[PDB]
Amino acid sequence: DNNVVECIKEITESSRNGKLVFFVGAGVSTLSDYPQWWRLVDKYHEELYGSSDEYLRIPQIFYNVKGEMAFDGILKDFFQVDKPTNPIHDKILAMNPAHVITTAYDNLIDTACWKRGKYFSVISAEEDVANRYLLKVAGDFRKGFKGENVVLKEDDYLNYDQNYPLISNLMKTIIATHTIVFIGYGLGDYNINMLLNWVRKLQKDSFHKPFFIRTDPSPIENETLIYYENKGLRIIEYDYLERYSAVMDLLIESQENKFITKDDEVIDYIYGKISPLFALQYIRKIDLKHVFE
Amino acid sequence: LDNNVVECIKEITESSRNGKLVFFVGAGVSTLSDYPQWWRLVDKYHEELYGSPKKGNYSSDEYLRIPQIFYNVKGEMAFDGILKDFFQVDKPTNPIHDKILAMNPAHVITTAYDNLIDTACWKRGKYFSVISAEEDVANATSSRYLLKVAGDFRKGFKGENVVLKEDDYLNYDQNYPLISNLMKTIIATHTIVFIGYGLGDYNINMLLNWVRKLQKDSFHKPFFIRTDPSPIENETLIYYENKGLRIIDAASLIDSNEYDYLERYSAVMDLLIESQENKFITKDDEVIDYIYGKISPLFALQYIRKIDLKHVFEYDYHFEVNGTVVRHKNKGFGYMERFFELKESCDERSKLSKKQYERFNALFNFFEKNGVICMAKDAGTLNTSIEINSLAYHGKYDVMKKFIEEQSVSIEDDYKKAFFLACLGRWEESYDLYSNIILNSIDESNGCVYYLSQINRYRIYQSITQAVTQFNGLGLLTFGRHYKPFTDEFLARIEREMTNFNIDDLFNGMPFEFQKKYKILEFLSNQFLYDDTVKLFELTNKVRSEMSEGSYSFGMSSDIVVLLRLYDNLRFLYENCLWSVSFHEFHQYIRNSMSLLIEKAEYERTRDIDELGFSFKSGFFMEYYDFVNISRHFKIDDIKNLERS
Amino acid sequence: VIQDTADVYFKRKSDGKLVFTAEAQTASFSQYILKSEKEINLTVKNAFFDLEWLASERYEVEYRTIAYDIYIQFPNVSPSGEFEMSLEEIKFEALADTDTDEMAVVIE
Amino acid sequence: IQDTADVYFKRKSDGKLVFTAEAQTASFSILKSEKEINLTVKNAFFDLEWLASERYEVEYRTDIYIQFPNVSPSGEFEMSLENGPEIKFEALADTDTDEMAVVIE
Repeated sequence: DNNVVECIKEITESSRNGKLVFFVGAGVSTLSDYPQWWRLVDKYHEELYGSSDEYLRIPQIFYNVKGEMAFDGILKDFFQVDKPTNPIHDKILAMNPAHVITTAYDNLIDTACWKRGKYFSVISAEEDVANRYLLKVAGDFRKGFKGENVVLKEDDYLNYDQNYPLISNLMKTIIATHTIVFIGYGLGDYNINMLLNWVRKLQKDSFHKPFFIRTDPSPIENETLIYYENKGLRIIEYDYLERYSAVMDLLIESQENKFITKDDEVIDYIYGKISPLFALQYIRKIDLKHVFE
Repeated sequence: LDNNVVECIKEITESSRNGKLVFFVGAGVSTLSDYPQWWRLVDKYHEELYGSPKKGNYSSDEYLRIPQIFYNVKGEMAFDGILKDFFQVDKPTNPIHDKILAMNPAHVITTAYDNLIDTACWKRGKYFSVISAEEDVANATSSRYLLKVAGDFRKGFKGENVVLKEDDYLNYDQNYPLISNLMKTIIATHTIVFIGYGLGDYNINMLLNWVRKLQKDSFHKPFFIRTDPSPIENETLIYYENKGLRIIDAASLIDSNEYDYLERYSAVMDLLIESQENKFITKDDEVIDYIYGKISPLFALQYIRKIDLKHVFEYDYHFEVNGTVVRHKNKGFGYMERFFELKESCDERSKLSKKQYERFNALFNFFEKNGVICMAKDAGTLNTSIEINSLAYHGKYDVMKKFIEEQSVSIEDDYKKAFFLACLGRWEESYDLYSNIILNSIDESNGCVYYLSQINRYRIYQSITQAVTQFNGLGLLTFGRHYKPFTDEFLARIEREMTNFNIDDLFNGMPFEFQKKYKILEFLSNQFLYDDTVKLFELTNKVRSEMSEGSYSFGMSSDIVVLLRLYDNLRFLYENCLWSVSFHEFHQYIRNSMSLLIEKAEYERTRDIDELGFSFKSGFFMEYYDFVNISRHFKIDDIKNLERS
Repeated sequence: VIQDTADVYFKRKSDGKLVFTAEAQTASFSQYILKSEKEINLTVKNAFFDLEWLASERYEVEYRTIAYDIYIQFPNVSPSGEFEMSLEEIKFEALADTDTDEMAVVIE
Repeated sequence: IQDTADVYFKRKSDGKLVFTAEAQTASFSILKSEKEINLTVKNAFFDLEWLASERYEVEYRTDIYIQFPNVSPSGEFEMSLENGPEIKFEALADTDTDEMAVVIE
């Protein structure tokens, strides 16, 4: 797919120019193995008795009836596990991400980033921007295992404008100012793409069509393709690790020698290489070592 | 002078050397540049509309009433005609733009229709991405942004490029959303310093109250320099503090006329330009607390060269290898001289807090540990002192085996054991220990050990790689066997682990405050000993030049400089446990230095004696340290040439 | 007259098998029963090793150039190994047998 | 018996000191004898009230005194890009009063 090739070109150039930001969803946590939220949804379904509306309303009744202490206890036993990292994190860091946006409440990506030498700044609460940015748009359990520290109900999404104004504002700033690649997005954050639709109404032609890695096991249908044309997302199931590594090997490796086969094209390639040196009047032989890597 | 203004200056200077400061410029710099003003354009609109400018009675209503009347009555083509007539002239800029840009803003946000600031940005040398329209954010190349609220005339002289009408401000929410989002992001993230207005940009002031009502005291209080020559109503100043504004009056510094505000526009900013921390430090307890806060985070090391010390103190003093101090760029208070004056008198040592007094004694122990002895004028004779505490230096191999086998508790002791394990051939095991040291020191509140472990990990990766490539080739010819002591598992693991791993990013890799406290450690960041080999080479030229004829190196002589630089570099590399002592170029450095010292000894013992030599011995004596330096870093042919010479 | 760019073939006394091929850059000759010691040293670049040979020991050196057909043979040699390491060349020395102490063969 | 010496450079039209410094390096070289001495000397401070040809004289002290009344300064041009002070002067020799070795022990 030539769309994938042009995605690789733009993302590599954005990495070399600092214009690349990777969006993280939740499936990368499954790539290094983690407890899954819908199992806790089914736990609440069994516990409360004795739809997407129900996905937060059943926790809302659970907070209203069973109380906050049951939420604290059942979040403690579900979010105290420890796991290692996956090489998908290492390939993301090999693609050198400027910022990290995610909703998954595990900081294993932070430990993987500190396995690399670079430093990111954790931004979860409101006071974090006052002091490379790790944007936890859903928060995490750094301060405590409290329900208010993260998002748990519909009313969190209702009050998200006043609860986290600066997080969403600088999130939109990063969305505008950099090329965005959406990995791990399981097509659940419909408010995010609705805000993207509003930004698409703001932007029109300057909207860059940022690329969303779908990788649903079915091939993309015609109505779905027209939908992603409406939504401006170029498109990139138990073998998600293999398919993501297969795409990102072609992304990272980025061989010029793949386009070096015929004698005619490489003449134009070298002419593109020594294009600006016609302006200067003399060069050195050792400086040619800095041309061709 | 007011001390709150002093700490405001301190806050913006630390933001400036952090690089997180952004200047907002209003419309005052157009008045300084003799640009055509807006109110006389309103007067022009008033005379064309009403058929007379009359008295005018130009008020805040008439600022936002008259061009609306111009638009609906006289159409839009006469607007373009007046805009061509009045905003076509050009003029060179002021020094004010240069001293605004001299504080190195990350981004610059403006509200003036001209383009003098962009021309000054090109004059400064750097490039800033000009963001004047909503389409400009898409092709935003540089990370340094020129943000533009009022637009400019680069898109022609149409009405859509400009924004002056009130309904444009009404539609401004949908007209420039992303510009507003950029503005809110910059004022949230960076410290913003306000200039160029007369407290009348009330829509922007309501935006300031909007971020105030959205962030409270977590929002940093922005700074504005009041350029009105009258005395400031202090109740309104406190009200602006209640609004969350830190205003500094120009008239508080100096006041004359009203048109001299341009000079005032220089003067306070001139006070910003030469603003030095040691300028305001006027008492001795402030001196010892300042040098504690400037030095005492460097307690974690073992040995540091004296020539590195000039990186700490902004090259205000020269710290030479003998241990003396020379004033070089220190233009404020003589705080190092006052420090040694405090060291002179025990009575002055009593006139201090005893916490500060034991801090003074701890820093005294540090300076005697690094051998800093007085200024050049204060000191007289000096002694060459040699001390190495390294176990690997003296070759206590079995003692190193026992210490490796001993109990490992401290991560600093773990780093020392990893250096021993690298020095005792357990290279993959030492790499594993380095990786576990990094994993333990993920959040251990000192990145110094992290920096050293990363550097040694990269060097031992390259050492293992070059060793396995030399094992692949002629080692088979030498031994009659491939004899490979390694397997590809950790080779592939370190290959993927060191993929795209540069070295110069590592100094950028640490946080901002680590850079601001440990810029002295930049030496470790691929050109090891490059400048030191340059200094060795030029001193080699000087030594052979004075060797070629009769000379009398009075007092300090270059062999002392060579010997002290050698022993200083050797002690700093060995004592802090850096693996790079194994490498070949350092051996070449030791070879050149020791050969020059030996040749100096031969020329001293063999030279003729004239009357001044009779009017004025000092033969070189070899030491056990010299025997170690001979044995570690030489090759048989070179010492055969030393026999020949 | 000699173009002074010779080429070296490095062989082994067993089978006459070629070990590698290179070109030399530095060579150093230095010093009743008259006793005189002479020493030879050779330095070549990164050679062309033979993968066929990948599938102590005595080796020999031949050293060929043109003078206008001048060939040099050293029958007994040792490639002394020097392990080094750095950031970001093969040296030989002679061997003189105790049976017939001969070192240099010249074919003109 | 010590080694470190202070140098004093003055002008013999008023006997007034021009600058003082520390010694760094000497340079030596009916028949005729050809010897020439040139001196290099490190950083110094000049005379402030001097700011308001001639002959010049140099004194060395370390008591041991080495003086000579026939010197001329040679300030060679330098061009350093790092930046962040050297004084070079040579001896002179007239005809009738050729005398350059004043010593006090």
